[PDB]
Amino acid sequence: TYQRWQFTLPMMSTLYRLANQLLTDLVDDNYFYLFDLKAFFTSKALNMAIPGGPKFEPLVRDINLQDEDWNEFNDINKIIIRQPIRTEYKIAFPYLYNNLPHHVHLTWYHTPNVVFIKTEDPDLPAFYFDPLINPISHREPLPDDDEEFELPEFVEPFLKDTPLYTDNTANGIALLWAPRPFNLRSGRTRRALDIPLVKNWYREHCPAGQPVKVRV
Amino acid sequence: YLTEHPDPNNENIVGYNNKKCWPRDARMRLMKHDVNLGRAVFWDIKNRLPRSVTTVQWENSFVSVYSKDNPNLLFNMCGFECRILPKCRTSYEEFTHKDGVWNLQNEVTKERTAQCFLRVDDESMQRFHNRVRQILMASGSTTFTKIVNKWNTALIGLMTYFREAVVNTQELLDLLVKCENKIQTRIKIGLNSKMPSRFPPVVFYTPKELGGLGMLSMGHVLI
Amino acid sequence: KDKSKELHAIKERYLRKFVFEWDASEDTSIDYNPLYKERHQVQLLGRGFIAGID
Amino acid sequence: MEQTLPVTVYEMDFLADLMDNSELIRNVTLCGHLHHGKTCFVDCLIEQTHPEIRKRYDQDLCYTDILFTEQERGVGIKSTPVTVVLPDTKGKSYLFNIMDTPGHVNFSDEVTAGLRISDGVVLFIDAAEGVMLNTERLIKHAVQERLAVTVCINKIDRLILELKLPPTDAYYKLRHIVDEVNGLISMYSTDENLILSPLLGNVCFSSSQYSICFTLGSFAKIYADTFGDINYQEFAKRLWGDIYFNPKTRKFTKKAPTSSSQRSFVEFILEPLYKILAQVVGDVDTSLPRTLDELGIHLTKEELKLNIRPLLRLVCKKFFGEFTGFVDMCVQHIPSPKVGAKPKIEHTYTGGVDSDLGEAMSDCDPDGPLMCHTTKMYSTDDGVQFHAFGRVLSGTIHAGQPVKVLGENYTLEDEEDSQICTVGRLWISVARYHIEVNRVPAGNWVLIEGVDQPIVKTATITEPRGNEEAQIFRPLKFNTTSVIKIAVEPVNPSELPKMLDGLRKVNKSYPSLTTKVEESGEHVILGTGELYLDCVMHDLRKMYSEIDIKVADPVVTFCETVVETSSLKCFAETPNKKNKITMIAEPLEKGLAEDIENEVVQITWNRKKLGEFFQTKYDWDLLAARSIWAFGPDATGPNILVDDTLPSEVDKALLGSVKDSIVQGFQWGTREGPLCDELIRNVKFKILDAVVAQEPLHRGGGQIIPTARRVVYSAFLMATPRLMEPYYFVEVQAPADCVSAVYTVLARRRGHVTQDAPIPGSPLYTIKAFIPAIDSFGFETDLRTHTQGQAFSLSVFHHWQIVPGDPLDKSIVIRPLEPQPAPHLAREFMIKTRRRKGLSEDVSISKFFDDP
Amino acid sequence: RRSRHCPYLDTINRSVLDFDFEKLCSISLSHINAYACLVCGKYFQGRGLKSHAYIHSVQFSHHVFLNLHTLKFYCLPDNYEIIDSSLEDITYVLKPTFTKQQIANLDKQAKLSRAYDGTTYLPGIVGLNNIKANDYANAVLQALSNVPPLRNYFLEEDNYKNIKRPPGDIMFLLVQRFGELMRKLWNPRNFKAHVSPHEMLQAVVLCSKKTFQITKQGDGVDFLSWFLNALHSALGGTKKKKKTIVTDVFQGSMRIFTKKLPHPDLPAEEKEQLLHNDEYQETMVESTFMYLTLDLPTAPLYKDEKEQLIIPQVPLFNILAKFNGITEKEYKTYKENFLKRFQLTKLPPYLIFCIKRFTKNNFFVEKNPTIVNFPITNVDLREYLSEEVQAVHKNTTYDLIANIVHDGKPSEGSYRIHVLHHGTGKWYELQDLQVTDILPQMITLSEAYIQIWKRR
Ligand SMILES: Nc1nc2c(ncn2[C@@H]2O[C@H](COP(=O)(O)OP(=O)(O)OP(=O)(O)O)[C@@H](O)[C@H]2O)c(=O)[nH]1
Ligand SMILES: [Mg+2]
Ligand SMILES: [Zn+2]
Repeated sequence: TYQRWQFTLPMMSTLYRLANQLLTDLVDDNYFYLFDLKAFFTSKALNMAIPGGPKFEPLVRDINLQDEDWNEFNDINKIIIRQPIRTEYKIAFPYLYNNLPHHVHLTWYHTPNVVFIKTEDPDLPAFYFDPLINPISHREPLPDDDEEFELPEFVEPFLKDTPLYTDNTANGIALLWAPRPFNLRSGRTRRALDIPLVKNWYREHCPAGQPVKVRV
Repeated sequence: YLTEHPDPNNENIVGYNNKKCWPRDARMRLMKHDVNLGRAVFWDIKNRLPRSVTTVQWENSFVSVYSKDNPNLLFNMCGFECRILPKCRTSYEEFTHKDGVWNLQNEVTKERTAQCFLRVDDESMQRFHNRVRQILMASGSTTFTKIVNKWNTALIGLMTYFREAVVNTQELLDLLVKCENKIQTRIKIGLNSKMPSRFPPVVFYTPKELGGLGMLSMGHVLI
Repeated sequence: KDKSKELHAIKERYLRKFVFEWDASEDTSIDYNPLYKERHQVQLLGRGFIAGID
Repeated sequence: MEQTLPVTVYEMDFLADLMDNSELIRNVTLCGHLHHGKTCFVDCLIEQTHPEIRKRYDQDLCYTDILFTEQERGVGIKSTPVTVVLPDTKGKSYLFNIMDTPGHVNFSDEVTAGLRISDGVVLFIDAAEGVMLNTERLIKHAVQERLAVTVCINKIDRLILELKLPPTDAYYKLRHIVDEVNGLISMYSTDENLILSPLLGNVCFSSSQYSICFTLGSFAKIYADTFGDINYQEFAKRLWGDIYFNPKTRKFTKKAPTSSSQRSFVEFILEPLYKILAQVVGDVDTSLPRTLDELGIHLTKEELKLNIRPLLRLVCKKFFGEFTGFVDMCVQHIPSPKVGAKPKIEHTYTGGVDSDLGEAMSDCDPDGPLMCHTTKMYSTDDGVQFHAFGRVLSGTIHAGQPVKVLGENYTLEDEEDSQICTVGRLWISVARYHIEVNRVPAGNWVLIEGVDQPIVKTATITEPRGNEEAQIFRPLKFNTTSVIKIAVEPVNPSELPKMLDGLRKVNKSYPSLTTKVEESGEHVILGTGELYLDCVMHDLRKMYSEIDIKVADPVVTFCETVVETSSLKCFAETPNKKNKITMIAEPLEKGLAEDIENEVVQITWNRKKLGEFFQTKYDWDLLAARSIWAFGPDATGPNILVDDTLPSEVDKALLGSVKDSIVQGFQWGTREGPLCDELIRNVKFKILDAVVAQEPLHRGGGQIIPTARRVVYSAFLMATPRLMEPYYFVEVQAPADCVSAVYTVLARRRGHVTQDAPIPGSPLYTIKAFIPAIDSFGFETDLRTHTQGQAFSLSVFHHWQIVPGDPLDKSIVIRPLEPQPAPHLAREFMIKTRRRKGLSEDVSISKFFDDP
Repeated sequence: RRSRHCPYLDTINRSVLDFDFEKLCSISLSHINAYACLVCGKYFQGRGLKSHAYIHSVQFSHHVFLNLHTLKFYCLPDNYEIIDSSLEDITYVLKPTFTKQQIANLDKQAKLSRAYDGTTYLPGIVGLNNIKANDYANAVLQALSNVPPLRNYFLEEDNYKNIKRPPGDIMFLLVQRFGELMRKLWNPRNFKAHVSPHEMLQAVVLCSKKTFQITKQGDGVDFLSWFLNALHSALGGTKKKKKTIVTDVFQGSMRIFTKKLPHPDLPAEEKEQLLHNDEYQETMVESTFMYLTLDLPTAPLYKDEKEQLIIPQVPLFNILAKFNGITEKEYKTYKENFLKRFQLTKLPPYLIFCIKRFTKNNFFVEKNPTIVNFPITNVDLREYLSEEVQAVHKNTTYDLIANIVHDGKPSEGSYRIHVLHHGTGKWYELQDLQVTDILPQMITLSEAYIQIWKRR
């Protein structure tokens, strides 16, 4: 029936390497700040366009700012202007910068930066102080040596014999952060139609210095 | 007024009529004191006349306040829309000669003290547009000369009544050109069922006694 | 021109044919802030690369 | 009780039994930086004690962050209490009242509210990021609030699966984090008895996501369980800290044999952990069965079929078991609180420990007067009625028992800020469900229904017909100052009452929120920052008041100061034309305002010590040093009031008679201020002369107070006035590359970068800078969107600074909608805030003078 | 000790004091310790150093405040109670109280009262302010006033103060604010001849959940029914206490005889056979009604010679012919038709007729302009009862005491109310803030919409 599968980690690593040319090598969703479905929903609801985002017809009949009739509240003579309130500020904080935010979605806040040191040389030890890491600039109730505490003979570290790392340790650690479906080791079978190859490509920020037609 | 009609929610601003034709900074600005004063004055006036003999209704009235907050005094009279702005207050600027502005100057010392800006009431605009619509609809099986005579009469009436206000009003000029183009299109449709291109203006604008329709123009037609 | 455009933005905020090509007039991302014009493309520690590009 | 509850390993009957014995309780507050694992740690504890509840594989359950806004945003917004019965490594059971606090620097009011009723602090530190802004501030706050602090180094798996540092370097990183914490504690606390080190038991190591938690003691216990002939206590005493193991003699030494042996910690704790994680995530199909056979872990085929992350969680859970190290730490290094009651009463209670009630409460016995203290107010889902969450410091709360609720303004003389209420029901609040009870003894946290009406922020509950000499607990002292300010209005004025009700409810909910109505009928709200205000508006618009609200653009609150003594000595006379006063104003010395604000001085001090301090430190002559009268708007304000009037010219007895009136006028004037009606900061007001009328009905009351305020205003105006701005302290955490981008963004907004350093052992950098609060708006989103999300920043109020311009200048011309250049920012701000408040267009230095 | 000798006591001006609204501090919005400044009539938080009241006193020189919850006066900044008996008027206007003798003699009062300003009036006949759209609610509230039993019950706060209510009950705001409004209306020593229903209407909108707003007028009959049911349920304390004041005063009982017509489009044989089925036979579903819903015959569609006025008319007894055992109303639900007979069984002391004036036709709503011809001072309902109950019922003559009338189009509707003032016998016509005297013989000449009749 070709319904479900369960691969091995070397297989997954080889397949990931082969598919490399179709994947953006992103480890976090911080890239998509104010560029995710929730931000787009909020922009559509508020009838505004993120610089690189889509643009729809007004969801609700837009309020004309030339209709309001200079109350005490909207008296322009009390405002203090330092920086223009761009659309991004309102999209980020919908309830503080907008009047009548309806059907507006709250956008996920920061997610802690993932600091994963991709390995470029496969000959190095799995656990290695890569030059990218900032150095640790070196510089206590200890009992005396003359003390008599003595461990029994049988006792020793739990896995002394087991090697610290093997030839497929860095590969597994990389697979931990590979994008879906390359972070799995089992699953179901999809349809060739149901697999889109460039959705991640057009969900990203457009590369700089592109023509207007491709931007649109 | 507030003792008679207490207002805890500051709701006296919800239904206030304002002259939407002017820009925001030219309209009346709704301050608490000014809004309350206008409502109080209207209430005091409406108290005098009994309900039986006749009634004064707020929805169809308009009360405008000039004070330390509002520098413009607005009103509508005889189909005009006049706005008076003092020279001392919120002018701070030199003035050239615009067509729709009257230079109200003190009569004893002969000093420019205020300026009155004029416009044509939106009601008058709508009445003229409906007059043109009636001319077109009732045109039916009538004659080109009669259509042009109706247009000339309407335009002369409007232009001789609202002399400077028409120039001051930027919407009435567009309305005039639209109606004139509609009339010309009616004549052309009567001439033939297929729209031409670059139709000559001589037929329309030539005097009647010389064989033309003697049409009166109010736009910028380039021969 | 940038300062005038910023002031314009502030003032504006406060006060049949079968076409297969989208018009350039539909384009967004035409900003005046340099921080949004040049946006410091991500360097993935110099070891990650964008998909597709050579 | 008898209500329905989820299945638990322990039993509610045993929990009720435990609450009576106040020796097996522990009031703990989980605090730390943003996104450092506190909520997931608490959830794993809940999972341990409640087998039915579980955290999803792909998604992480919280069991805090219950709110809809919390769930959507991903950031904790409100502190959450939990009550669990956790077992100790020895097998004994204790009761833990754990208040999990939010991390964002904007919600520190929640942390302060938790600390007020907590007795111990557990500080969560990420293993990769290390010490951060909020951790520093929280260490300061805890050591100042006099709590016992312990540390949990969380996310230790980032050193293995993300940085993949070698074991020795991971050990060095952990040691460095411990050193930073110890340095901060020593800085902020004079006493040196409080030293943090895993050898003592003050530090635990946790990876909450993969359910790992251990102390040297617990890991030595695992070793002893495997081989039963070792004292895990001695083993743990020897593991950490430069102790090299020697296997030929089977002994531990401070001297390294072979010059290559790893420390005992790296050998025994860290290295096998590296091995387990690497085997699970790299060789799940080749050698993991053998490794599990060695460890003794046996798991089903369906279990080992899982993906790598759930499989890691499962294997680590099977290997380690329960979070016994956390319980060991808390039990060993936190008061009882029978032991910890005495410092609590000493610091919080306003009546003093020496008081008879002070002793009766320090005893902390269930049989005694009722002295409950409520600091939190939690709203029901329907948003109609609030329940008061607090602690019981004496006696026993009973359901249906009438009580006397005292608010903050209550004093033993003005006994009108109290009210008699009737408590409806009691709850022992587990995070997501409340176990209803019928009584609660001293030394426990309690939810109370029916006492919400007469209290706004904080209150104390006692019993009527007893405790006549009862005084309130001190109101919360907050870690920051709420500065950002917004104005609010309903869209349809016919719905104003709904908006007012919502304003009252949000004022109750948010501890440090300040709602007020200005002279011009403008409803203003003060908040800490952008996210704080956004959450407040969301709650006000959706939860409490179901109407639509217009919000003005954010603005800040300024202060008023002087930069040089008054040009001339000014005076005023009472309407009676007697009782003349004459004052001068000048600026204080550097740092004196900071001392007053931070309580280095106390007007309550005996005049001897007060004069001694003022003479010795700030070079003040003793004559003036013993002439202090008041300390600004509050008892601790940044302005001082002295009197230089020599006794030869005036009668000291008469001046003492009118002292109270003059001081009240001075405090009111300082609170309001002449320039824009805002606080006056860093000013010294010296009474140079005073001619007082003889008769009490000629002086006092409505005669002196307005005159005193007018004289204060005149002196301030005569002295060269200036405005003072608030300045936020920003701390960005950006990659090593985006530092230049951060520099650009900050430079665009009058920012100033104090420093930029790397994070040792991590590939990231921290950039510390200062930014004007008014310009700070949108700064974080600007930075994130320009950097593509790789740069993140948190900002907190730091200090006040003088605005560049000169406020009282009428030459300047301000356009309505243009960003003014620097030199007249002061004038712009002054005039526009005057318009906002609704005062006159401007102020003349002779406005309050009597001559004109 | 300085009390009784306050030098500032003259500065008070009763002309500004307006105690008709919410009692919250004007600067903090808190309800706790609220003091009204008697010089300018603004609320502040109360007393003590540094409080808003104290600061306002020293700032403005307004040296006299009243504690809104304890009804005690105080002079500020130097705090001390003020004990003077000439101030009792302010306290009484702030919180009226009626003793048993006063309630008993309330009706037999023929002498006008005089407000603080030179405005004469009578208790109960007092205008109700009209915020944007209130006429219907004002009419219903005015009609519910002038009902001795309900009014006599709601004038005494202790009657309903101690009845239990659940924790989150927001329906008791209705009862307590209704009591407040009734006391304010029947206050005989007011400062103005009119009162503001703002608080009661705010509570009404809050409880009705934005139905019956104050910026849009609804149906008077719908509001009346909902309000009566709401009061009944609220007074029902933690249960449906079968007998509340509302049920005692207004609720009556009728016996409803439903006879399901066999079918319209059936043959005669089947139709008469279906009679034996007993599904189409008379039943008895005796139930209770708060108000009878009389129904008008449709307009004649053509004018006639007699009564030359185009305006049609009907006799009240012709309308009341329904609810006798003889007449049959023709109910028509989808797919089925009922011949419904009715038979009154218990007549309430205060009987409410609601004439179904408005009716929705195929394209819009229409207001049937028929005028019912009824007498005022006598109508004998004895004949509309069963002889089984005529013996039980001794008094059955009814007199009209209140009549709510709707004028204008279904869109631009307006409400007025003719009320009989007991003590005297005069009929007063009240619109929102206008009180006039109307001749008894002119009442029947209007389009009656709601009537309240008294059994005597
Ligand atoms: N790698 C790793 N990530 C973790 C660990 N524990 C928590 N996290 C992640 O850290 C983020 C913060 O989660 P929480 O613990 O719920 O946040 P918090 O501690 O309540 O902090 P606040 O949001 O300020 O309340 C989540 O995205 C978790 O997935 C851990 O042990 N290891
Ligand atoms: Mg949390
Ligand atoms: Zn006052």
